[PDB]
Amino acid sequence: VSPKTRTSNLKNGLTIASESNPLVQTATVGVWIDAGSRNENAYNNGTAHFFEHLAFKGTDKRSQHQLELDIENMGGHLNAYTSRESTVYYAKSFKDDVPKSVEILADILQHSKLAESAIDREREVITRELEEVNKQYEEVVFDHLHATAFMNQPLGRTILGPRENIQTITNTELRKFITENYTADRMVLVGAGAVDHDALVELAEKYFSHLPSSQSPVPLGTPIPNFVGSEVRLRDDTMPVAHIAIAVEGVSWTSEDYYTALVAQAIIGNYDRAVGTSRHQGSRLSNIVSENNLANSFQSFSTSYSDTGLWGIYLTSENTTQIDDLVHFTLKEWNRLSTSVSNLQVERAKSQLKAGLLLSLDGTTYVAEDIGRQLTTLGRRVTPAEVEAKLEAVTEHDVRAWAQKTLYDKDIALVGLGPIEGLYDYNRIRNDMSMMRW
Amino acid sequence: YMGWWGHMGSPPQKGIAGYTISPFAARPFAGVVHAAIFNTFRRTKNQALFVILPVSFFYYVWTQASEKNEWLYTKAGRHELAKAL
Repeated sequence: VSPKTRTSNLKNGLTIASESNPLVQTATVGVWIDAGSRNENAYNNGTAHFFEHLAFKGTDKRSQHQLELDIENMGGHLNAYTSRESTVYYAKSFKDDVPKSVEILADILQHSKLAESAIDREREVITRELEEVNKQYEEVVFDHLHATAFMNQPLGRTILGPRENIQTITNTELRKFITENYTADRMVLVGAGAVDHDALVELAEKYFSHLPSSQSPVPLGTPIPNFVGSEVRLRDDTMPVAHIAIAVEGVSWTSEDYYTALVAQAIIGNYDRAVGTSRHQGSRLSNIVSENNLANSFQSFSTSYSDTGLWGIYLTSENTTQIDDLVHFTLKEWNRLSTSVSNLQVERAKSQLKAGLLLSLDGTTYVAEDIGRQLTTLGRRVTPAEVEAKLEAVTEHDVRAWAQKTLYDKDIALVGLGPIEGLYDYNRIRNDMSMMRW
Repeated sequence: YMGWWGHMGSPPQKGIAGYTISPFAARPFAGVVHAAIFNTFRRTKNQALFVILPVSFFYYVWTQASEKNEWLYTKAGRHELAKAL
């Protein structure tokens, strides 16, 4: 039984949340913000990601070089990432270097220069990033997947933004973005590892007390997405591996079906020919795929947002003449979540998940990421006892009912990249979303 | 000259992104009235000569032949029939 997550607020409405571990000697402190690319419009799309670059380009006190030196002298590192709904800025350090790291984070968030010279310099760096994501096939597939599933909607936009915006982003719009979005009621200061909660609250009172509050404070993790059944094909005969994602509209963080969708996802599970144990997994799809050499890997996913989600599978295969079989067998395993699953699969998946949700948190950065994610999506850290109860409440009837309303005979978003000549047209893929025998 | 799915015999394809939407998401009869009137008119206008010229020529030939044949077998056409046979 893990130590209790302590939570305090400041007057502005900044949440401080901590989980101490007296067995480690490092600490991860950082700021989780309930804001990301989705908060941009079409004209300033790319701003949030642009700011992330400039946050490390110098503040009103420390220059770019001084910033570098200060962190080098601390001994640990700083890291940041911007997603569609969430931005994170954290610092991993030694136990007693925590006050330094909180001070640096407070500086780069509140007091960043955003100097025209630096805007202009990064504008090329970010332009080069547009032509090099092209290599990260999983990311290419998932970005096209969001773009098509949420066609012409904010969740459909990329994080980098269009080339056009990169050339026209000004310090004015950068400043406007972080003034509107980086408000105290949207921010959580998180500490995990060798942190004292009371010490962290004091550091918050010292550095984050002059943060603006938003005019209308909504609760943390407050949001209408209209999913489009659709396909993007990026055929490239020169690539040896096909990458395919298939998804349906999934569940939000606060859906009542959140755990049901996780259990369903665990019934299909993951597979990777490179891992020794994968040929012995219990999942039916795993057995079909491994026996017939249909794929190098597959990974089931259930991505959530504040008001929607995507539930589906990502496949990679070199078997270019049997892509049809791979997709066919995958979707017939999904059909069985509607028609055939019983207590046998459901209780097996529950067993696997009860551990999986706890195992994931195996270092201070993972713990901080868990506290930060849960605080910015649900408004609270959910105790493992509550999570164990919600998983236990999932029955086979719940899984069947969920799959019959979410998967069965529903539109999919489909992205294929690589040698995908063998991937059939939309109708034949979508026809596998039901079974004529049932 | 044709293979099968996965090895159809296409030259290598690269650089084309294809997009489409679900049959359930689309209006199947979108733009039907415009198509039925303007598209059909364009397509028909551009092929009209290739039908009109041969049809009208062979119909004229037939009409002349059938009218002559009819006239040859009347009283008035007796003499011309006698020569024709």
